[PDB]
Amino acid sequence: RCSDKYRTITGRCNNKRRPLLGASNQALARWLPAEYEDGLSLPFGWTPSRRRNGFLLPLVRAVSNQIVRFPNERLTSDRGRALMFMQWGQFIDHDLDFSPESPA
Amino acid sequence: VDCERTCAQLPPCFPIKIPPNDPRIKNQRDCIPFFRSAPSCPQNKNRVRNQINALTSFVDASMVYGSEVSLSLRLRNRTNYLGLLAINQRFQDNGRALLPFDNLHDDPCLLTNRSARIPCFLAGDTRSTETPKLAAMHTLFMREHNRLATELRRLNPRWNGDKLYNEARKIMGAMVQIITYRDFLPLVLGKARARRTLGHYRGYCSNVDPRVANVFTLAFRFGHTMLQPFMFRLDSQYRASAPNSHVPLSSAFFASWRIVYEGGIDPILRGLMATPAKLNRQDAMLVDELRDRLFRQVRRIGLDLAALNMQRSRDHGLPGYNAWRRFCGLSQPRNLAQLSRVLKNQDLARKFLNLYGTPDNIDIWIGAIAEPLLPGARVGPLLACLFENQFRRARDGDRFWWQKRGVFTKRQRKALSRISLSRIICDNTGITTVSRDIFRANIYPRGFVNCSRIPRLNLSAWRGT
Ligand code: HEB
Ligand SMILES: *[C@@H]1O[C@H](CO)[C@@H](O[C@@H]2O[C@H](CO)[C@@H](O)[C@H](O)[C@H]2NC(C)=O)[C@H](O)[C@H]1NC(C)=O
Ligand SMILES: *[C@@H]1O[C@H](CO)[C@@H](O)[C@H](O)[C@H]1NC(C)=O
Ligand SMILES: [Ca+2]
Ligand SMILES: [Cl-]
Ligand SMILES: [Cl-]
Repeated sequence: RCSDKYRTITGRCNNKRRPLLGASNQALARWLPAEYEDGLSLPFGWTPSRRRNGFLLPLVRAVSNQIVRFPNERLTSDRGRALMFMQWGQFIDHDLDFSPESPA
Repeated sequence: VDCERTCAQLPPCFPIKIPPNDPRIKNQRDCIPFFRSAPSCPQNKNRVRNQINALTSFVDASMVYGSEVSLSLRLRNRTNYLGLLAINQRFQDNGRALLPFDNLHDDPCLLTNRSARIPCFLAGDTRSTETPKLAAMHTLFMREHNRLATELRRLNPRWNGDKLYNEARKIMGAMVQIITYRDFLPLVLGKARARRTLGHYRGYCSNVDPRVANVFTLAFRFGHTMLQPFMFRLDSQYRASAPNSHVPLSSAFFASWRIVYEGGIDPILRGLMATPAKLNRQDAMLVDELRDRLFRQVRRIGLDLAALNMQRSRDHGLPGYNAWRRFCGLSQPRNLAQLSRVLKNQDLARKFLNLYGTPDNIDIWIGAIAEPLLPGARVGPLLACLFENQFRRARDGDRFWWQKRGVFTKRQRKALSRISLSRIICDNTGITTVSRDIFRANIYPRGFVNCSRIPRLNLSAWRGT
């Protein structure tokens, strides 16, 4: 019987008919089907010559260098939000999700 | 193999390679290390790979309490029946509690200041000391739990330790939900937009799937664009008077020693209230403290958070930018002219197409944070759609949502509606002047008031319940 007074620690029993829904240690939900280079598990970018939609993929570090990188003169503070706004966002992200890494 | 010690593409690694024109990494055979996310249920091999969410998808303060039972008990003070969370036994912050220390193999906090020998803090989530700003939030909320259990004991002297902990935990989960939905989400999405897309709470729906989606774990990294290059620390008069008031983030990651030996959490909380966030701009997306020097004091090379985010969506098998636009009922730009209108920026669209060839291939985090911001929001339309989808699910699919009839009494909901993050700071720190509208940029003394002006949480509605 799921409790009607307190949450479990793991989130199990929040949904009574599907008790693991929203519980910890389960697969992340998918809103669209997964897309892998081999249709199963190899990421796009795994094989340099394997195209995605007919085009070769750029190195993620080249995208970072060419689009994300900027010089100090362009740094702009947000007149409408405090760093506390950013910090609540990181803190609530840590209430919602964490994907563990594969160990060495 | 250890992905930190080889650039080979051997399991479980997916190394980030270096381009020939790199402005920082001039060893062409180096790499930014990268471990693939662990697969869910690894027994089945012919199935499509999925990644795990180690935390509860509900907004339930699981970052304070833990999402595993054994950890949740490890975080409790087991020496008495006061229903408290365990505190540091070696250090205190001006007489106030600090988090306990974790016991990690290869603790990264020890590497940030070898002579200080201060390990990472222990909290409900494994990332609590990723910055001292985040550790300060964790410390503040651990104190609020103990304050609640202490006040609940005064009102209910016969409640046992488990009831004190359970009731304080239930109040804390509600406070995190209120701060998130009432204060934070309207400022991420725009106030009218949040009302229109999230709507008013209509009750619990047992057919809603509340799980966090794989794409949300990438899209909600939009926050990386709001970091300034420094951790800001301010004195009791909100002045950057100390000689190390602006610490570059690359000397603050995992630096628990800065909380222990450089003034506790009040200077950090004051810095967060009184310093504006960085604005996400298309020509100024991510500071180099994160794009080039991420975790440099604890890893063999400074990482690049933007490169990690883009490699991570590939790792997680996520569809590209146009598939997510389509999911959101947004247009799918196919060429330069269309991408230029979607991004309201021809030069940025040209750079994307030079790198990717087609907008179908743009990795979700970079395409989503590149969209122009909607009025009153800090997201473009794609991130607004994805976040509205996740936060609507977390609320409507949660059987313990704070407004659901029977979770709290009517008097308790009325008392909870007065809470604020500013009040939590007033109640658990030595700070007596705080910003009222805490998430807005407030240039001290504008928008700052004495704590006596901030509403309190009246716990009378918990007497005899
Ligand atoms: C160091 C660091 C900071 C602060 C200096 C930070 C900040 C945020 C904010 C403000 C977020 C949202 C409003 C946010 C969300 C998420 N992050 Fe980020 N973040 C920092 C560092 C990291 C690192 C490192 C990662 C992992 C990168 C990789 O893929 O290897 C990272 C991830 C995330 C996630 C994903 C959590 C998960 O489900 O695994 C979110 C939601 N951050 N961060
Ligand atoms: C368990 O709770 C007790 C009561 O709050 C904590 O006791 C305090 O301990 C510190 C030293 O760690 C003393 O300076 C205080 O005076 C103590 N307070 C009281 C009222 O006795 C105790 O530290 C907690 N234990 C753990 C492991 O968290
Ligand atoms: C390391 O911490 C000690 C305090 O234990 C401090 O005196 C010293 O200056 C710190 N080192 C650096 C490089 O800040
Ligand atoms: Ca949670
Ligand atoms: Cl997904
Ligand atoms: Cl920087």
